[PDB]
Amino acid sequence: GDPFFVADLGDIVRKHETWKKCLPRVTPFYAVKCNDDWRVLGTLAALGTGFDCASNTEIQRVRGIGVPPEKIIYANPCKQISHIRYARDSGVDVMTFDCVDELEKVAKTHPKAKMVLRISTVKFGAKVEDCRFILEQAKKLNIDVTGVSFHVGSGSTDASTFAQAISDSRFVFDMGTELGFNMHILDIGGGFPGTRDAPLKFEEIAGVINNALEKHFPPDLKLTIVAEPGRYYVASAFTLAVNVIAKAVTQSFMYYVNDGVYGSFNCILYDHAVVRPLPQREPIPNEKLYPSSVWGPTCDGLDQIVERYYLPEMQVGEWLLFEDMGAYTVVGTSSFNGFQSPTIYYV
Amino acid sequence: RFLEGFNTRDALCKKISGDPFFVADLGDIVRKHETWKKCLPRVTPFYAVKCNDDWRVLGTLAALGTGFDCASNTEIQRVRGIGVPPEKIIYANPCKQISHIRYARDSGVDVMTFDCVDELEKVAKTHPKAKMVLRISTVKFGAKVEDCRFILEQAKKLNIDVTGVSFHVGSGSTDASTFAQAISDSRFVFDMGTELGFNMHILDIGGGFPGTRDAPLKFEEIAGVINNALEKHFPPDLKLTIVAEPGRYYVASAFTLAVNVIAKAVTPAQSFMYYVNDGVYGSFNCILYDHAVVRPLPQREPIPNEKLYPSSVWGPTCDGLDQIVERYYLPEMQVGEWLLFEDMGAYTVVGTSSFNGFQSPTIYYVVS
Ligand code: PXP
Ligand code: PXP
Repeated sequence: GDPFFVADLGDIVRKHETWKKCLPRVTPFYAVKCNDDWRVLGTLAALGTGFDCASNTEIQRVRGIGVPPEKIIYANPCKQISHIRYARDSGVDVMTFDCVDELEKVAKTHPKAKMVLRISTVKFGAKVEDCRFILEQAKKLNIDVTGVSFHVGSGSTDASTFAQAISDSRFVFDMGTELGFNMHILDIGGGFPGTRDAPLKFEEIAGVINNALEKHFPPDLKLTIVAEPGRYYVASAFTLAVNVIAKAVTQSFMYYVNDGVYGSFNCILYDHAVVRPLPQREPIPNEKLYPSSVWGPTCDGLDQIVERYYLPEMQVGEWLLFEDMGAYTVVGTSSFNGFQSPTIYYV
Repeated sequence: RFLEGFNTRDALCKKISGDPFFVADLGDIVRKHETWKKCLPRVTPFYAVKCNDDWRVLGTLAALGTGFDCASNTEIQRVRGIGVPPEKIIYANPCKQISHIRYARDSGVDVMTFDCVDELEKVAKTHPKAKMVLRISTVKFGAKVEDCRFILEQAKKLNIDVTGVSFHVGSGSTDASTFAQAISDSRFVFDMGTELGFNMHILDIGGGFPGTRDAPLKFEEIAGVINNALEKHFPPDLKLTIVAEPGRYYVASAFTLAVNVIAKAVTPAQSFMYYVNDGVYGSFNCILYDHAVVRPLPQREPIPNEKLYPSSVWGPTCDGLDQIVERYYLPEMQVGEWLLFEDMGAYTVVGTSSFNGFQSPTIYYVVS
């Protein structure tokens, strides 16, 4: 009675149809770090997306499935020197950076790279006020700076963050052109919601992006607008089924399932994730709900998935389901306590 | 995969000539065991493999004569695979998947733990001749002492062979008095078992013993309080065996992580940001899961009167949460140089993922 994922790949197809409708000017480069499953990456490749890779291993994974290097962006601003050499031999030329020290590595290791200055919206992002000096030094290093990127992140309450980021990008775009650079790529990053229970919808985020785009980056055959969505594509696609392996009573209950914070639910710690346990059995009308906690299978007392969510009395052998579990779930798991990661089945 | 050199800090400098790597002083583990036999001579250590399940670590411990606390089928197969008999294994997971109990049974492992009646209903159907150890509370695990009578009554009805009591204080103890109260409580439950007809002969005092120098509550003080409590409540007797489940005690100071500075960024107050090729998705997952605080230490020789700047250390990953140190005073470093993190053997190599396609570091071994 092991745990398992059900990934509906048709959900990915619908997400992309909605992307083309809402953001027709923006070519999506899927952030593979989000979910690097083969059937996910094949479905996206077939739908025609690019791919945002952050390491030599992710480049190897997408190149292995026949994706050409021009559909890959190496969007890690701080790259190990060996990793840059590897990308250069795979034909991947587009890479990000956010400081001059990164350009010193690139001038030694991959001088013909098309470099995209990532700006801040504190780990990553060159402050706008440092950007002039960065680009001046790039000219001294003979770097082909070809664009600007930013990343708003998933924690956007107000869509106005996208608008200001795009306005700031235009200011850096114009600086680049003033210094003789071939500025032709805007990369608007990720952070787009992938779930139906999101407060800031995708549809209004897109409206704010498109109005800012028409203002600051009016249509032009020279300009290519690009993005780096991760969770948007895969979040609602995966559903996790977990077996209740133990039970305890105190009214309240305590359920232990065979997957937790070391496995698929590492999203709780690493990705600010909140989840909702759903009984897989048909709900009987008017059955009472008690306040209940759910726990992973490890020793650790930190291995808790839910604190007090109102569930009906369950039994050992029954299953709980977690919807919206495809983003940053099958990628951050470990083999702690010796427990195995759930097998993925596809619809 | 072994390495030249007297001590740990010598062996690091030899190999450097740029993936991250561990250097594991297996002789540190030997000195931890010697200290254990001296400070807790009545207590047989069953090492908690979940802490560091490395092959060489397990083999070193088995040869020193320790048992092994296993929490799953995978960990049991791993210790049985290196020539450890089923008697030297305790299956100290109180909430076990039915299929995992079935696996322990067929492997010879009979001692398991439990903290409630539902767990016994499982054991009756699947492993009815298991020697069961009632884990008591010191909110995740542990039967409250007030529930223990009712639990052992139900255990009589299920014909369970209850043979002992266990507890777990945990590493977050500022006062050794938790151990003395747990041992008294353990005696109370021990007497209830004997009263109800059970053959109570095992006391299991859990883990939580410090494995580092910079721990405030010292090992020697903890062991002192435990032995006073044991002499009081569990006086020496040939039928009684006392057992513990140390994890971090044995391996915490045995591992040293060597990481490479793969990037830098300056801010002219003058601060530096270092990016290294290991982070919170790899070896420093201990920061999120284990409340770990780490000190970065340049491997290069410290030149006299050299300037120190406030510095952050970040992982290689592509997440704003992947930060190893927020603010620590280090000399100006350069891309290509190395940073060392001592005391990195406990809950590091076991909680790792390959997020962003970054590989976990290789382990190399020094044998003092
Ligand atoms: C990760 O934060 C990340 C992404 C993907 O973010 P979403 O999964 O919220 O869409 C995209 N680009 C960069 C640079 C990231 O770090
Ligand atoms: C894990 O917390 C655990 C141990 C090992 O603890 P230490 O590494 O702090 O010594 C021992 N017993 C149990 C039941 C644990 O859950």
